[PDB]
Formats: sequence, structure tokens, C-alpha cells
Amino acid sequence: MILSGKTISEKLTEKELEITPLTEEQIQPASVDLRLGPHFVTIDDSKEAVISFERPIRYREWTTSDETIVLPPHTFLLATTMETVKLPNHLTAFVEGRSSVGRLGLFIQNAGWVDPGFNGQITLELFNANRLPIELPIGRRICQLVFAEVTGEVAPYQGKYLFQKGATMSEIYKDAF
Amino acid sequence: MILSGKTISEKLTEKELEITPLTEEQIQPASVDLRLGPHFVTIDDSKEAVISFERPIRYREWTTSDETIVLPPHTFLLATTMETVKLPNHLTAFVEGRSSVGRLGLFIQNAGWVDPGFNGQITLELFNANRLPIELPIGRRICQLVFAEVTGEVAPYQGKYLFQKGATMSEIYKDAF
Amino acid sequence: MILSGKTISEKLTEKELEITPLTEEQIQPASVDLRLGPHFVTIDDSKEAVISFERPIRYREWTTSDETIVLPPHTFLLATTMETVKLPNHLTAFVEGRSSVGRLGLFIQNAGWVDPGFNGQITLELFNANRLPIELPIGRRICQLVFAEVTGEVAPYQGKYLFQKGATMSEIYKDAF
Ligand SMILES: Cc1cn([C@H]2C[C@H](O)[C@@H](COP(=O)(O)OP(=O)(O)OP(=O)(O)O)O2)c(=O)[nH]c1=O
Ligand SMILES: Cc1cn([C@H]2C[C@H](O)[C@@H](COP(=O)(O)OP(=O)(O)OP(=O)(O)O)O2)c(=O)[nH]c1=O
Ligand SMILES: Cc1cn([C@H]2C[C@H](O)[C@@H](COP(=O)(O)OP(=O)(O)OP(=O)(O)O)O2)c(=O)[nH]c1=O
Ligand SMILES: [Mg+2]
Ligand SMILES: [Mg+2]
Ligand SMILES: [Mg+2]
Repeated sequence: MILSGKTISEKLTEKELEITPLTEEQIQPASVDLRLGPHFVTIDDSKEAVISFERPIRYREWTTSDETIVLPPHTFLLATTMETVKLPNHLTAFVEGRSSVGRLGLFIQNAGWVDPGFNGQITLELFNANRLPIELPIGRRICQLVFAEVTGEVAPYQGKYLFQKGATMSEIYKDAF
Repeated sequence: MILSGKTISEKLTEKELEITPLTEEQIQPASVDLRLGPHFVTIDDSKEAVISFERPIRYREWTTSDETIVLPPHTFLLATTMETVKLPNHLTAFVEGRSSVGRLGLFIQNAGWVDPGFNGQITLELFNANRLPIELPIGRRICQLVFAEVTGEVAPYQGKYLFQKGATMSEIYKDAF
Repeated sequence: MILSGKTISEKLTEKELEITPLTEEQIQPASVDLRLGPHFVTIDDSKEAVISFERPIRYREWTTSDETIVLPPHTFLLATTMETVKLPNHLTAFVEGRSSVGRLGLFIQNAGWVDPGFNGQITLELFNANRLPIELPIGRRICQLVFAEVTGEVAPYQGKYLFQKGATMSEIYKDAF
């Protein structure tokens, strides 16, 4: 079943689930809002002519001290949540944008289910689908997690992104198969 | 998790859930198709240079009497469902495009879970990802809802978009934090 | 509930669910990775001026023998999984991109729930959101399925895309009502 916000609170309190740092008002009817962090990554368009899955891609990364960041029209940017999340083996969580955000043409393209056992901040794929730039304010609620129960024995997440911090560039080129 | 189409039909007939107006053939194996309404909103590019999360953004809104609307290439547009949806406290619903629509490069970017207790029409985020314009026919099935049960005590949706009608502009600037 | 990877394995071995061809390492904590096939479809820009929901749209389709394909910047392309999937009536599956892929600006826009009873390859909606072209390697893991149980009686999928093979163009023009 999808977990109610209240159930999410209970599980946090009992440490079945960790989401930190967190304010109680981030808890929603059946989701929890997460916030935009100060750290960003973009593909280095001056150095790379083509994007590849078979080798590392050069990129620029930075932490801003400003209150906002600008995302220009039709531009893609990697960001991160302030929150570090730790899921036990029997939960998964669907990351999605907040409706208020998507309605301004900011698409959280990374929308998907977090592997049970995942431990880290959440890397976000931001796309400005408008013809105008968007000013993103750091620390504002940008996306949310919807939790669901997993049935059966679980082999927990042991992949590339365990313990990730910051907007974390793809490591697709490490695929063993 | 997920309610079968038949279960959705039952819950509708017993008024546990409301979706209206509705034809029986909108009911699918484990989803229900919703239709594109005549009402649209776009950002007022003659008055705004930059999109902000901290104040209202001016916009143009209109209802068309034409059978179709044209969405030009690489353009983003807010739309709405014809259907008004009312969810009880123990159900949530995932909005997503229909595969037939996404395959023509029309992306329903607003894909996500509706808060338990939500009551209103659904605002859609349309993006034409082609280099050609798309003719969207009004009243055609454009997206669908996938229903899931919620476990635990629920504080129902009391947010910005309760009772929304029409394509409804973002009210992100009303965030308390 | 969402099925664990182990549960997915069991159901495969007992033929409750079919996904073929498949390597055991495609199985993940609570999902299964699928691979990019060699077959592609693009809208025929030399023959169509406008995209329509009301008639067939001309397109070019091809199978590549090359190891990679190039998707130019801000371009949308239809692709397919290598895997054929057959779902019984009591399961549904959420298709989504792999985080490693989305982080390079390749969006799997078709993200959504597969109808119970669906039988076919999965057609993917690829969008390159970067300013650089992307080289997609054929046969690499590109997306994944997250399985969920369906509660209640099910009328199985009897729609347009039963038995689909290859990147399969939209048949939206076949809608009744
Ligand atoms: C959905 C999502 C996942 N993730 C994290 C949580 C997941 O457990 C983790 C892996 O997602 P996957 O989709 O499994 O990514 P992957 O297959 O490319 O990585 P691996 O080969 O290691 O499996 O990525 C984000 O950082 N942001 C997101 O938006
Ligand atoms: C989500 C997804 C579905 N599909 C397939 C599996 C689904 O059972 C099938 C239908 O999804 P739908 O979203 O129902 O598409 P539709 O309503 O446009 O088509 P129909 O009228 O036939 O119902 O499409 C893909 O090929 N790729 C995908 O990414
Ligand atoms: C997913 C979705 C939700 N909605 C509506 C129904 C949801 O219950 C409602 C809220 O979505 P949320 O993501 O909670 O919106 P928000 O957090 O930006 O707004 P609030 O601060 O009020 O929570 O928006 C749409 O109009 N279209 C959609 O595609
Ligand atoms: Mg909200
Ligand atoms: Mg359908
Ligand atoms: Mg993975």
C-alpha cells in the first residue's frame, strides 16, 4: 500500500526510515516534501561534443552561496535534495515534483522508484521547459517522496550511488553488463 | 497496490470515489482514462521576463470553442481534464499520459500521485517535444489515473489547489516555507 | 505491494510472468532492468507539417547494425526494449529510466504503468534534453520495470498495442470516442 503521511511520521520516529534534516510540515497527506540543495552539476558543453555511456563525461560542479540559481530556457541541470534518505529493505519511494513546480514548467525528470535499502541524498534532473529562465530558490520544497511497501525477500541496493552526496554525475560507464 | 478497473467501477457506483463526467469505456484494465478540456493557461511573455517562485507570475488564460488547439514545437502549456475527481482519504491516484500520446512527442510532465482527499479537476503540464506543431483535439482521452490504497491514518489534502477548476496556474509563492 | 527482485525471479522461473531474453543480473532490489533494442522510429519531417491525433502520421523506421545510434540535441525518438514482456492479469509494472541515464539528459518520457495482461516489447519515448548529441549504445540497460500486484477482478489488456514488436508508432487515431 502507499504509506499515509502519518505512517511515514511514525516510521521516522521509530527509525524504520530516516529522512534528515526534516521539518514536520514537510509531511503531506501521502507523501513527504524534500528541498533543493545548494549543489549543482552541468555537462561541460565546451569540452564534450557528444554524450557517451561508455566513458566519463566532463562536467562542471558548484555550490552556490546565493539564495537562488537561474536555469535558462530548455536547459537541463543536475541538483540535489538537502535531505539524506535511508530506506529499509521493505520500502521503496517514488520521487516526483510538486505540482506547483511542474506548473511553472520546471520538470523533475528523474521521477522514479528508489531502490529498497538506498542510502543517500537524492539527485534531481531539472529541466526548464519554458521559453523564460526560471529562478530556483535554494532550500525551497521542490519534490516529494511517495512511499510504498515491498513484499518478499529483498536483496538491498548495492549499486553505484550508495552514500551519494551532492548532485552526483552519472556513472553509467561503470556498468558491468 | 493497485485497483483494477473493475474495482474502480464498483467504488464509483458506491460513491466511495467520484470522477465526473465519465463514460464507462474510459475504464481500463487497471486505470481510468481522462479527457482534455477546452481551457488553457500560458505564461504572459509580454509582461514577464523571468519565472519566479516568490511572487505571482502574470498569465493568459482562455477557453477555446475550436475543436482543436495547436501546441507549437518545444512549447509548454497548461491544460485541464474535463473530469472532476474527488478522492476519499484512503486512496491516491497516479496521473500519467497515455502511451499513444507520449509516442507522438506530447509529454504529460505532471505525472505524479494525487493527495488523498483531493477534490478538483486535474491540471496538466503539456510539452510538445517535436519540431512540428501538434493539433490536440479537445475532449479526447489524453491521460489516465492509476489508483492505489493508502495505509494508515490520513490528514487529507488542505492545500492550494482544493476545488480547482480550469487549467490552474501555480501558486508556489504561497508556500509557508 | 511492490514485488522484490527476488519475488520477480521466482515468478519468472515459475512462468507466472515472462520477460525474455533476460540475464539474472538485470534483476535489481525491487525492479528489473531492460535493454535498448536496435529498432527505431522517427516522425517523417519531410512528409508531415503538423502532428495529428486523427490520422496516421508518416514515419521512418530502421534497424541499426551499428553498436550505437546518435540522438541529436532536443530531439525525440521512439525506441524499443530487447525484452518481450508478458504480464498476467494480476500484475502491473511501472516503466522508468535508470537514474544513470536520466542524469545524462536522456529522458525516458514514456514512464507509466503497463496494463495487466499486456504482452509485447516495450516502446520507449526517448528525449535528448542536452545541447549535445548523445550516442546510445544498443543492448545496454536503459530502463527498468517495477512490479505491483493488482487487487480485484481484472479485464485484461485488449488495446491497440497487444503483441507489439519494435518501436511501435502511435495508433491514437484508432480511438473510439
Ligand atoms: C529515482 C531516483 C533515484 N536516485 C537514486 C536512488 C536509487 O536507489 C539509485 C539507483 O537508481 P537506478 O534507477 O537503479 O539507477 P542505476 O541503475 O543507473 O544505478 P545502479 O546501476 O547503481 O542500480 O539512484 C536518485 O538519486 N534520484 C532519483 O530521482
Ligand atoms: C508505459 C508503457 C506502456 N506501453 C504499452 C503497454 C501498455 O499496456 C500499452 C497501453 O498503454 P496505455 O497508456 O493504455 O496507452 P493507450 O491508452 O494510448 O493505448 P490503448 O488505447 O491500447 O489502451 O502500451 C509501452 O509500450 N511503453 C511504455 O512505456
Ligand atoms: C499530480 C497532479 C496533481 N494535481 C493536483 C492534485 C494534487 O492533490 C494537488 C497537489 O499536488 P502537490 O504536488 O502536493 O502540489 P504542491 O505541493 O505544489 O501544492 P500544495 O502546496 O497544495 O501541496 O495538485 C494536478 O492538478 N495535476 C497533476 O498532474
Ligand atoms: Mg503538496
Ligand atoms: Mg490505455
Ligand atoms: Mg539500478
